[PDB]
Amino acid sequence: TTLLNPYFGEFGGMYVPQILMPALNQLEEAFVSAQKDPEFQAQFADLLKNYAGRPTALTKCQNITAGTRTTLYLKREDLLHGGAHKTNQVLGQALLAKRMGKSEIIAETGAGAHGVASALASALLGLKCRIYMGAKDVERQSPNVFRMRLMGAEVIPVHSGSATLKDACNEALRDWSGSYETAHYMLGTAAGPHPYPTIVREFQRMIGEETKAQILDKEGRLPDAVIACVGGGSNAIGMFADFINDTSVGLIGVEPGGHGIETGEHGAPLKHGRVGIYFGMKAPMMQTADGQIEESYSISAGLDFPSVGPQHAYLNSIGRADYVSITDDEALEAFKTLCRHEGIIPALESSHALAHALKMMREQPEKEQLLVVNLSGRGDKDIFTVHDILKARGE
Amino acid sequence: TTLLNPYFGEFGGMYVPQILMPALNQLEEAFVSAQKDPEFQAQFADLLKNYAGRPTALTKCQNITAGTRTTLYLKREDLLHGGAHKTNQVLGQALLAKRMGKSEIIAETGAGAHGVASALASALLGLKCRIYMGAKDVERQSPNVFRMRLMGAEVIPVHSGSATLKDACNEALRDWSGSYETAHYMLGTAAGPHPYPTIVREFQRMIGEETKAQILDKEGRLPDAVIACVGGGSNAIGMFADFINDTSVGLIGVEPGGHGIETGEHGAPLKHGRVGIYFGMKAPMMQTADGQIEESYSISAGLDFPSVGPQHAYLNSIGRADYVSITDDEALEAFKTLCRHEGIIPALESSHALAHALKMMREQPEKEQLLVVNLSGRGDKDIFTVHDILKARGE
Amino acid sequence: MERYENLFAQLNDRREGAFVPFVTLGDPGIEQSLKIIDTLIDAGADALELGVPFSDPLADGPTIQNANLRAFAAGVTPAQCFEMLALIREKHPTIPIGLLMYANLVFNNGIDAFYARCEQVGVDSVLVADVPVEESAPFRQAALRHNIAPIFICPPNADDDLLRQVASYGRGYTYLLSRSGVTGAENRGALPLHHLIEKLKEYHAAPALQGFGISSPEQVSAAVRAGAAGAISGSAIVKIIEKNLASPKQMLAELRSFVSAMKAASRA
Amino acid sequence: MERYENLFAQLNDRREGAFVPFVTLGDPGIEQSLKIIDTLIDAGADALELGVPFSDPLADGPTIQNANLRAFAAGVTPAQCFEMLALIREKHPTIPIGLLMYANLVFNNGIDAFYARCEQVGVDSVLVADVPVEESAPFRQAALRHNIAPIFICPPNADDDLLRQVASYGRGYTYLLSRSGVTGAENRGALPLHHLIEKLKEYHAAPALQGFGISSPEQVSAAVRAGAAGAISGSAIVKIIEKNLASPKQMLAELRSFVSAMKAASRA
Ligand SMILES: Cc1ncc(COP(=O)(O)O)c(C/N=C(\CNc2ccccc2O)C(=O)O)c1O
Ligand SMILES: Cc1ncc(COP(=O)(O)O)c(C/N=C(\CNc2ccccc2O)C(=O)O)c1O
Ligand SMILES: O=P(O)(O)OCCNS(=O)(=O)c1ccc(OC(F)(F)F)cc1
Ligand SMILES: O=P(O)(O)OCCNS(=O)(=O)c1ccc(OC(F)(F)F)cc1
Ligand SMILES: [Cl-]
Ligand SMILES: [Cl-]
Ligand SMILES: [Cl-]
Ligand SMILES: [Cl-]
Ligand SMILES: [Cl-]
Ligand SMILES: [Cl-]
Ligand SMILES: [Cl-]
Ligand SMILES: [Cl-]
Ligand SMILES: [Cl-]
Ligand SMILES: [Cl-]
Ligand SMILES: [Cl-]
Ligand SMILES: [Cl-]
Ligand SMILES: [Cl-]
Ligand SMILES: [Cl-]
Ligand SMILES: [Cl-]
Ligand SMILES: [Cl-]
Ligand SMILES: [Cl-]
Ligand SMILES: [Cl-]
Ligand SMILES: [Cl-]
Ligand SMILES: [Cl-]
Ligand SMILES: [Cl-]
Ligand SMILES: [Cl-]
Ligand SMILES: [Cl-]
Ligand SMILES: [Cl-]
Ligand SMILES: [Cl-]
Ligand SMILES: [Cl-]
Ligand SMILES: [Cl-]
Ligand SMILES: [Cl-]
Ligand SMILES: [Cl-]
Ligand SMILES: [Cl-]
Ligand SMILES: [Cl-]
Ligand SMILES: [Cl-]
Ligand SMILES: [Cs+]
Ligand SMILES: [Cs+]
Ligand SMILES: [Cs+]
Ligand SMILES: [Cs+]
Ligand SMILES: [Cs+]
Ligand SMILES: [Cs+]
Repeated sequence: TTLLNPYFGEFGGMYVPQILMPALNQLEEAFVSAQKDPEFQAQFADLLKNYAGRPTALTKCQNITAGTRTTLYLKREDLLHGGAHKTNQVLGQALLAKRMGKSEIIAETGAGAHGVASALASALLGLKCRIYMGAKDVERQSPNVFRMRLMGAEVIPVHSGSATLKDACNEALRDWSGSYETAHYMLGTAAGPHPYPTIVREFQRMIGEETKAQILDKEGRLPDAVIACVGGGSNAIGMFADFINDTSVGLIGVEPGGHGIETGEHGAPLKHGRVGIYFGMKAPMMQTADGQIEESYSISAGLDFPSVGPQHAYLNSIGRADYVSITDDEALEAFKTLCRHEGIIPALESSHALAHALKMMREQPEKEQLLVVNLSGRGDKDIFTVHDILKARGE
Repeated sequence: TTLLNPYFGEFGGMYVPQILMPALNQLEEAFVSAQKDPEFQAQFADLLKNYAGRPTALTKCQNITAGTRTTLYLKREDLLHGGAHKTNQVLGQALLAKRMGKSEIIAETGAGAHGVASALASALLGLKCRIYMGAKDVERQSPNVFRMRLMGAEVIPVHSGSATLKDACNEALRDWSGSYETAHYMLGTAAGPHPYPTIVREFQRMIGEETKAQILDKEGRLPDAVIACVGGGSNAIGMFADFINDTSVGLIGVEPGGHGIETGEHGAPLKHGRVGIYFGMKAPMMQTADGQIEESYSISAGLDFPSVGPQHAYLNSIGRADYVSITDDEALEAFKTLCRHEGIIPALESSHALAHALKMMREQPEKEQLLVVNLSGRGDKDIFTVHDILKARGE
Repeated sequence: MERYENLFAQLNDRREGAFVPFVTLGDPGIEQSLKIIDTLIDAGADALELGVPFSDPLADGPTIQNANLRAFAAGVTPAQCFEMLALIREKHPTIPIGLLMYANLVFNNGIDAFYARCEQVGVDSVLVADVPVEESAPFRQAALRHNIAPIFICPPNADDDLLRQVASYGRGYTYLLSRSGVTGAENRGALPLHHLIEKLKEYHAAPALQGFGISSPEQVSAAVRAGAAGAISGSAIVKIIEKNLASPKQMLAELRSFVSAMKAASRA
Repeated sequence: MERYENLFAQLNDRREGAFVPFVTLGDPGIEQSLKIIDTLIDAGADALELGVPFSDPLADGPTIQNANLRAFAAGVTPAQCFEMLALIREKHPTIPIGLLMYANLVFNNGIDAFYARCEQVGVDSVLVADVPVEESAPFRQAALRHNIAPIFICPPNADDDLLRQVASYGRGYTYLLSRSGVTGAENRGALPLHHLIEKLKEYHAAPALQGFGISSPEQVSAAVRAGAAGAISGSAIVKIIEKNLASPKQMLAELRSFVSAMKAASRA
């Protein structure tokens, strides 16, 4: 029994060990209660505005669309405190943790952005925070490990499996299953068991709300499409949510194509996987013929996850949202292009969304289109990775 | 002959080789013209809001003042695009460069924050940017070198002298003296020859303006004091300017005390130097008995400069503003304290201002005081330096 | 069939509890796994709980994680596990065989088809670790259609509604969780479970086996004394495999003595 | 005194231009510097321009930057430079001596006191590199009070107002800048300066010496042919010091031949 619908069509649900159901039910109840509580809402609003820096800018990028009929705006989640959109929902979930009397936080991270957001919110609000991070991601996103430790969070390297995000998720869930009385699992994306896909969307939806208001103010109309990268689904559903009922507005999610879909080394289960049950949810999975969960791959640690949140699978199934992929190389070009021509250093994750927008423009340069890319984070964490890549290319 | 007063009392002026006077006069004229030009103002406003992310939050920090009668707010220049207040005036000066038909930018940097700001503004606005940076600062603020190069700026290591900020300034000025027809010198602080101290203040004054409005909204009165670190003077004068005529409001600037004033290894000329002529201005200098300019020292590359802007020297002389110092160790403690208790990672520069505010609180804990610290930047650039220090301490 | 029903009736007559070992099928290889399982039975196991190697066993701690990995290193697939189950049932006609599954392996090629295959090879029960009661409908329906007992978990944090559901929906045995957390011999359950055991009996639930953290004969006796019908032990058994990889002979000897001792504890 | 006035009157009578070398005082040491300066004079220098080592010489390129550093390595101070100037004037009663100063060294112990010291030791002019006309009042006033010629710069980018000011305020000689930029032999001035030379003459300015980038006899002749009263050469001279640090004898020989050749170029 739940208060809210755990499914989006066939996708979603609560596929966790029985032991964890009371924790999920408690979380759902606290969320429903909080959503009706003006004091909770005011506290949340206060943190978003005065601590995190909302609303974020919507930047019109002129140089990179020159000579085309594309007008491109970037929603600047890269300017949020912490440096990524991850901060928004962490503030809301930390307040739920406190509401439920939890004193500890467990989080997974890949890009380290969610880890950093979890650590900063825990420092501010008086929670003891432990982060699971794949050992591969520890190296390729190291700036973030430094940040987390300085803010007093415990960072636990995970060497199992691919030593990336999936493996960190696994460990976080294992931990929670034995510590849920005292620890809240601050899941970092719009995926996992209900009620997380719902909560994460509702605590990210200000992205799209602000975008809509900003676009109307500047352009007097809605965008033709909004475009976001999809790792687990949070920044994209945060951008999409307020536009779902505006049927003229394209919703485009960009999965990582890695070394190319045909190589099998990608993170694009929504379009190239098949429905399975893992990480608490029924959702598209990269899986073997036999039903073993595969390892994903992306140059971007934050998109390196072999599944996807269920609301995205649903929105795809009904044709409301469209999903595409962008390779490592395409994302790297978009990264370089934004740095050099707009003076903005984007996260490699967000660079996937940008790459698709640039493709939309370049493929049809005389098509009039008003586009918004969710610039989900800044790329400080990626500057060393990108350096090493460009160096090996002799650039 | 000038349009504007080049002096603040005895301090300031235009002590450059004759060759550079037309460049200074042209810059002054363009500034005076721009300040009266609604189109310039609107373009500048547009960039500050929609590109840089202004206005910045004013955050009330609760944990770190618990048990005292200090209320402490942080003005969040760390959330500005680029990660420091340096971005504000760079946008204005880049627009002046364009107004004057310059196609190239020269900048010095120490912390790399001004370098990054110069590079990003040049990428956006179509200028070819070259940055001088001391070789010591290249290492201790390396994240910034990566950022500048990705945005297409040329970064030139300076090995001369102390291989720090002073030396970079020297090289930038030498360069400008032979390239001023095509290159604008985008000086990174409220110092140097007129009209730079005036321009930099006017292009930073939104800091204090916003602070005043925010404090009034939240507290219904002005702050007892506003507190800022002083490297060359820009973030501090940006905070101070709008409060100068509010005589009840304390203006406190914090110079780096380095290893301690008594060691001579500091960057505190305003309080521990004496008036001299260097870097285009008559201003307090760290100098030998013989009148040679000394080398400064600070753990923080951005404060490691042996002089200070003339308006600060003036405001000190008349008693309108008070100047103090904070040592490397005091700044490190403030850094750690903010990370752990507010979940904000501050620049080591800004940490000097915070340290003084914490001292004001701790020394007199039952004194009722409403304080604002200008949190001039984020400390991403410093995380490696701080790690290495804490590691060597066995922390 | 009625393998559990017959076992518990026989056990009740001898006034004894069940000892039920867990191992991963194909750990550390198919042939050695088959020998291990024969040794468990010869040493006095009353039933088996058998894990199919899964890529991401989220209810398992390191010991059994490593069992899964060893099986995968030997190239063990679900198909080969079904071949093994056929060979085990062929040798041992009466022993109840329960599978420990993760959902994706059951869902992968169709839920109904999975249970149909279990029936074909002579499996008696299926426990799907990451399917709570709330999601159980298609699993339990398919199980019952194919004469497989659906195994439900009664956690220490079970309320009355959950006891009633588990009592109604389950067959074969009720799984009584020692404690929160994941599998492992290093963490023993700290909560007394007598109240849950009595409630299950009142609601006519399948007989209860206690599992998680059971690593010593004393804990086996205590479960039985507390009113449970027996106990399951996994990590403790798997540890003996892991310790003796290089000596298959000493592996079997040590498994025999351990199982013997654990089983003897169920006799009073 | 009137050392410049006498020099230019003598030069005009011989229909020739001045050749004026620059060196840094105390580069590469006090004793060697004194010998270098005697060699410059013996080889035909008409006047001297002498730099006092300064920590931050912002109008100087690498060659002269390095001269400053060498002097500092030898521990040379402004006080020791004044001692040297006394020794030079003691040997050479008639040669005009101009200092190249940076502002802080003049301001440091009081502007008036600085010029008083210059007068005491027998210096004829002072050029303060980082003081434009706009800031010059206390410097030029103190210079004139102590019978020192204040040297003003006429840049290539000079407007009419600046020509008039430089003509009025200056004494001794007018410094005619070859080009923008800093000192150095590697960058030769590209602008013709004949228009500025004529305007200075019309406004009765002190005679003009061209400086910056003058490294060859041809450039000396060209300055004189263009109507200037002579030329200054610094980096070219200092390069010979730098090249010959390890051979003081070959240093002096090479300085002699260079200065001889440069001076000969001023004769037509
Ligand atoms: C700037 C930026 N932009 C986009 C993304 C993509 O994540 P999305 O917006 O949720 O789709 C990330 C994801 N980053 C991860 C992965 N986070 C993550 C991903 C999947 C499962 C669990 C996770 O913690 C992290 O741990 O920070 C990001 O940092
Ligand atoms: C975050 C932050 N906070 C405060 C400061 C202090 O500089 P202030 O606010 O101007 O006093 C810096 C100064 N940083 C320098 C030095 N900039 C600099 C300093 C002195 C002379 C020339 C310079 O370019 C840079 O080059 O970025 C900073 O980064
Ligand atoms: O002795 P231990 O601690 O290794 O435990 C052995 C357990 N092996 S098992 O197949 O019974 C078993 C039973 C239930 C499990 O998860 C669930 F409770 F969520 F369903 C996992 C394994
Ligand atoms: O031959 P070069 O290129 O080395 O030039 C030698 C110049 N030495 S100097 O003392 O005349 C001299 C004259 C003026 C200077 O700066 C100023 F113009 F700003 F005032 C600097 C040095
Ligand atoms: Cl739905
Ligand atoms: Cl359903
Ligand atoms: Cl609640
Ligand atoms: Cl609400
Ligand atoms: Cl630490
Ligand atoms: Cl781990
Ligand atoms: Cl808005
Ligand atoms: Cl509305
Ligand atoms: Cl409009
Ligand atoms: Cl559309
Ligand atoms: Cl549409
Ligand atoms: Cl599909
Ligand atoms: Cl695609
Ligand atoms: Cl004033
Ligand atoms: Cl004055
Ligand atoms: Cl203008
Ligand atoms: Cl204005
Ligand atoms: Cl590059
Ligand atoms: Cl250089
Ligand atoms: Cl405001
Ligand atoms: Cl007002
Ligand atoms: Cl108020
Ligand atoms: Cl006050
Ligand atoms: Cl006051
Ligand atoms: Cl003083
Ligand atoms: Cl002090
Ligand atoms: Cl695992
Ligand atoms: Cl492997
Ligand atoms: Cl546990
Ligand atoms: Cl220098
Ligand atoms: Cl040295
Ligand atoms: Cl030049
Ligand atoms: Cs366009
Ligand atoms: Cs993904
Ligand atoms: Cs307080
Ligand atoms: Cs300073
Ligand atoms: Cs039953
Ligand atoms: Cs004159």
